[PDB]
Amino acid sequence: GKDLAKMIKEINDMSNTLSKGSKPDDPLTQIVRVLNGHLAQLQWIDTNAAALQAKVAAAQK
Amino acid sequence: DVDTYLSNLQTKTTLSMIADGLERSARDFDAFLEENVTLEWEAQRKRIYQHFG
Amino acid sequence: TLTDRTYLPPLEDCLTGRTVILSWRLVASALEDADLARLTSPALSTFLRDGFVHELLKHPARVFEPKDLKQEFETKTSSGVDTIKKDALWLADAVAINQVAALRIVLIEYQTRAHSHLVLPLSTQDVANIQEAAGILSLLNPASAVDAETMWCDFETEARRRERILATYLSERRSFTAAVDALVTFLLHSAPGQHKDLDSLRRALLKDAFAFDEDLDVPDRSKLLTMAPTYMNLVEDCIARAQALPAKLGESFKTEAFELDWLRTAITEAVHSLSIAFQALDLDTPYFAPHELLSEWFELMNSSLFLESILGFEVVADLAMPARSLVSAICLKMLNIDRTIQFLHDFDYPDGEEPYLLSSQTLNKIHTAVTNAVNSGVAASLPVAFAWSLIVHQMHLGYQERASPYDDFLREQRLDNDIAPVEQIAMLATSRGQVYQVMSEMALCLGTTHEAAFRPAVGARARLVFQDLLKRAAYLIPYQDEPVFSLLAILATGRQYWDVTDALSASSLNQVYTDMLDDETLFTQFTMQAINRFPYEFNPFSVLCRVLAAALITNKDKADVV
Amino acid sequence: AALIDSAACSAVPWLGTSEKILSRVALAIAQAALDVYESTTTWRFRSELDRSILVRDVVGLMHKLVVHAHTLSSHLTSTLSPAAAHIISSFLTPPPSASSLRFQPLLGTLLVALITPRATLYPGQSRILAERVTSVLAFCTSLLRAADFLGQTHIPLQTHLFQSACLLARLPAANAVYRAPVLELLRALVEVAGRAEPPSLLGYLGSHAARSFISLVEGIDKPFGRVEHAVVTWRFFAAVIRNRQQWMAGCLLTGRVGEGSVLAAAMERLREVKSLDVQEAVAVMDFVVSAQNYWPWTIFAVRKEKEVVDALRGYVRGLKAPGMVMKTDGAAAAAFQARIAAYVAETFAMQLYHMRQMRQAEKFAGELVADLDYFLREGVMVWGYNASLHGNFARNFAKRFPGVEVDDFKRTMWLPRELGKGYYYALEVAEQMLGFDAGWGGVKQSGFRKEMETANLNLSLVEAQVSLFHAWEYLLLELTLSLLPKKENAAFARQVLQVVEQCLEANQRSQPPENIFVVLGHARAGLALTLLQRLADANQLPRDVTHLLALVSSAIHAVENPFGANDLPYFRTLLKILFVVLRAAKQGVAITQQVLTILDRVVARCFRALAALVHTAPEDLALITAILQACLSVPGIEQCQVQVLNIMAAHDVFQVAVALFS
Amino acid sequence: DEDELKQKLQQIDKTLNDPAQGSRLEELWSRLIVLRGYAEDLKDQINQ
Repeated sequence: GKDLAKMIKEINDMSNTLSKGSKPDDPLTQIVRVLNGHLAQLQWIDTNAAALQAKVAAAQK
Repeated sequence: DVDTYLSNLQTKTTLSMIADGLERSARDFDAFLEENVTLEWEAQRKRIYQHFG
Repeated sequence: TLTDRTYLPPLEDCLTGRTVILSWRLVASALEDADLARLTSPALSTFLRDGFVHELLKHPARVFEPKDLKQEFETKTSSGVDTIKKDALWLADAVAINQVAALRIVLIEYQTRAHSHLVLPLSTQDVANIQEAAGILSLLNPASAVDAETMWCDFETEARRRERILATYLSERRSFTAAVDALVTFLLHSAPGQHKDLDSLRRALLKDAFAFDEDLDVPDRSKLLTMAPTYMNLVEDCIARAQALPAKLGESFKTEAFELDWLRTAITEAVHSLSIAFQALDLDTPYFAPHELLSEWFELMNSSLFLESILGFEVVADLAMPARSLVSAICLKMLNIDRTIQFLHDFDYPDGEEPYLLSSQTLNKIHTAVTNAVNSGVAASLPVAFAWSLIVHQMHLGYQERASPYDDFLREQRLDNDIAPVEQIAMLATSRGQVYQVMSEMALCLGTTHEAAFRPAVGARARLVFQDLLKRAAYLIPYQDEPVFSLLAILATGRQYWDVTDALSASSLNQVYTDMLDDETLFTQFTMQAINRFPYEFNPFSVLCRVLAAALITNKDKADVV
Repeated sequence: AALIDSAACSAVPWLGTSEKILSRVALAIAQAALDVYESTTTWRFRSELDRSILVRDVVGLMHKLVVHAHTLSSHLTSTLSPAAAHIISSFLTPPPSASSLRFQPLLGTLLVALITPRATLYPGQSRILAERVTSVLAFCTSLLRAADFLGQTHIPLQTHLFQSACLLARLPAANAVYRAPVLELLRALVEVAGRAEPPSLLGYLGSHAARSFISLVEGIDKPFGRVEHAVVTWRFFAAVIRNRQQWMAGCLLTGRVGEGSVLAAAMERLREVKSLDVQEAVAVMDFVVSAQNYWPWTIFAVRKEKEVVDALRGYVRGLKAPGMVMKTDGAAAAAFQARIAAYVAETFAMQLYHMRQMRQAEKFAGELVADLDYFLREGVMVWGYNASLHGNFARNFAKRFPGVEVDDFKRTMWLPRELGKGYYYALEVAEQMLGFDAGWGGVKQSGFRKEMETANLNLSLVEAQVSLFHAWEYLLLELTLSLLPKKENAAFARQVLQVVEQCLEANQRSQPPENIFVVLGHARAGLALTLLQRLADANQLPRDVTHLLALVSSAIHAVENPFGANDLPYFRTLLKILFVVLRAAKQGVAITQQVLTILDRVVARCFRALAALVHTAPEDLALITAILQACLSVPGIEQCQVQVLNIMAAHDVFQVAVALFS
Repeated sequence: DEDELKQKLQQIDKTLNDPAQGSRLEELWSRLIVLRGYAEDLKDQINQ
């Protein structure tokens, strides 16, 4: 897990530095990150909501 | 510097990225020709403007 | 002005890896395979061209003789060094070797930890993969197999580390012996048509170590002939260590595996010493060796029972058979049955060296040693005993015609009036062709075929003593099928059809063969009789033609004999 | 085995034979050998030496059969083709029921080798076992190469070869002789794993075992320092790094930066290339490039941290590298030096690209541009092909050997072509195939052998020149962007113009063959195209087109006019080149007479051909229109309008233009 | 119930101790380093 985390971190570093590397304190990577967060959370919402929706079909007996 | 370099690095052969210079040149040449032919049309019109007087 | 810089480079290089010390294993491998690149490499070239290595290989006893080099050890270990120094001190305290040799062995083991770890039993996953591949072939040991974690945690322990250090010490001893043996072989019996670099290196090593210059009409063999006692004396310490392990060594390490490894190492060292002695002896074939050395050697063999006490075990047969064969070979060499009979019948002084024939004490010692060996019931003494019996049979008749020093011997042990003991010994040796069978087995283990225990040249030069014994013994015992099959198994060795090549080698290697067509005794008795007994006795003539056609391919002077 | 060896000599005593008879006998022999190889895994021999010799013999026979089939692609290797084909179909895609019966012998051999005790006696058995192991390794390598060839997507033998490498990782520990063959095998397995993520090799080797193997192999033949085992270990390292192996690559490069890693010794060898054998230098540079292109962040970092030792040696090598080294002492070293220079240029270009990405390539590029002398001498110019001696050798071989041709000895690309005397012609086989009759040996080391060796050396030199061409192309392409400011303009423009002139001259001079090397058409035109593009963007040209355009005109005249043929890229790049050239000329009289040839003979002919074909075309017509527009702008035309009215009216282009407009 | 425990343990342990599964990571790392070097180079080139 630790090594995998290290890997992911490095991948993030390479992607972020490659896409932009003359202003790492910029608002773009900011929007990217926050927006990714929102994507993930939205996915969570969608999936779990779908699960609950599925759970209702059981009561439809 | 090395931190950002490793963060923004991509797992791929290096000789392929430098090759992209060829593509970029092929895509710049078009605009360069368009600038040639526009500065040429311009020049022509200018010489006509100096012919009429 | 002979330092150990090239021999023992600074510890900083060995640790950092900038210069891997040329351990004796690599030198032995390069000398055995006769590789051109490795032998001509700068590192090994400088290592061999150094006078320090020459003095060491000319005096192996000094390489392990107990000395007090505390000052040198402290100066080398000063300017992971603590563990290295501790292991070196422990090894120097356990074994009688000097501290410098212990430190060198520890450094070599440190550099060779990868091999020592890879030669260990495999892990469980490896056994599982092998079983999956297999779907006979049961050379594994899954009952004791363990995972890699527990294999590595046990590898870094102290007891296992010391055991590996001792194993590496024994392996390095064997490698040094084999390397010096192969070096002497290549320097004395160098093959022709070799690369210019090899010839130049050989000439340089010779001129630097033994002053043996080929452009001199008479090279200096003194420094090469003085290599026989140097190893005949070390064989004493070898057998002493074989019959008794180090006392200072901890009892926990003295296990069955360690005892077997020590015995095998001692046997290998003794075999290599015997081979080096045989080479240094055959270097000067016609002249006799100093009797002062043969006396001590025969006393040594008498005491040790021809190494049968250490070779008596049944777990060293693979190493005992070749050991016994080489002991018999060196005994027959120092005996010089051919030259001995020539002197007894010619009475002319050779002038090369004084023989043991002028010393009655040496004769008495040899006789009592042969008697003890025959009474002990050992097969290794069959050819040596038979030979000695023949010599006594010629001395008896020499005394009958004169009825001078040998007379003292002949009258000391009551061997003048009666000739019963030697005759009974010869009868027992010839009964059931046991002597011939053991000689054939020795030749097989001392031949050129792939079944031989030594290199092709080693066996080619070792068969000379047996061929001479058969030469001088052929006119005594009549022509018979057993001696013929013996000579056939000797000269041919049982090689295959594809073991014949046109590779030109040194004339020395072809000597053992050409002698069949050089000496009249081996020409009018074996070759002529073999030709006459054809096709009636087909195998002898056939095998003779086969070996002759296989050996005289490049010899244009005798290419049309077959 | 002897029968197969004798049949291999199909260039000849033989009264009473025929191709069909030999083919059938070879097929039967192959079937019998395969049956013996499958049945040997059940017999019980009195000793192991007998089975070892049997396995050695059968493996050597199969290896000699396999190599002989793919070593060449001509009819000479047709007698044993049904046999080699059979053995390959039976050792690459066997049935699933008898798949393990053919693999268990190799596994048992490897087991017996990895658990045989070390002994100083019995050298015969030792050498026999060593030869058996080397034969098994060579056979594995041959099977891997055969599977890589012919387009095999699913190799069932790879699953067993992985578990065999599991043992081959420890096998060298018993004997150092196995260090090179084993590595070769591994290299071939990795190559088959590339053109086919692959099965993780760390799962089969193991952490401890893999680290031990790495610590054993990292030192390249340190106690002796030979060239053969060095090139072998450098090709092995390059192949292991080029593939998707990542754990092993990391453990081999880092060493657990690098303090005891392969690179720590590769730098020690690079800092002495002035005296090191050129043969090993090529392999070292190949390893460096393989570690850079796939793992740049480490190699380039370590080289920058230690550039004080590498840049100086590179500059020394560049300054004292003559161009024409054939005439001086040395004929085969020319190709080696060219390959070394090409690799050095490639590494310099890669590190300059990395620095530019890091914005630290100004000073390094400014210091390196002063070392391009060897490039200006023997770079884009590929005229060192010397087709004269090649044609003479071809004629002499066709006159003495009517049946066998010189092209019949072309390699089938089964093994990576060596940059030596066997780059194209298979000398290792020719030595035993043509040495039966008088003429190959020759007096005083003459005859066809020396000429074939010289031809192979020339081909290797041409390949090294092409590699240097690509490297210098990339280097100059990036430098043109790097050296945008107004400084060192003089030398820069001189070098660019010299490169363009050399390219345009080589485009006219004798061309190399298309079957041996790649077609140069459109390969070296875009180079000068982008060079002139960027130089015009910088506007730093000496308006010296009075002589530069002559070569372009000669090329356009002697190109066979493939306006609409398959060679469309070549025509388009030539048109763009002449466009940029005439534009540079416009920026600058004796020019009008030299540029009216394109307005009279080139533009009109191409326009008429396009109008006739169109009855692809759009872009070509637009390019021709732009060419004419930019060509009518030269100052020398505003006065010769009288003289050009007739040439422009003679072709009646307006009629076809209005027709196409309809 | 020990059998079931060591059964599960053996299953997961067997699943983990595989050549391929263990190899994939190692292959991946180098496979990443390739892109690392390539990207860093292409980045330094277009570092203007």
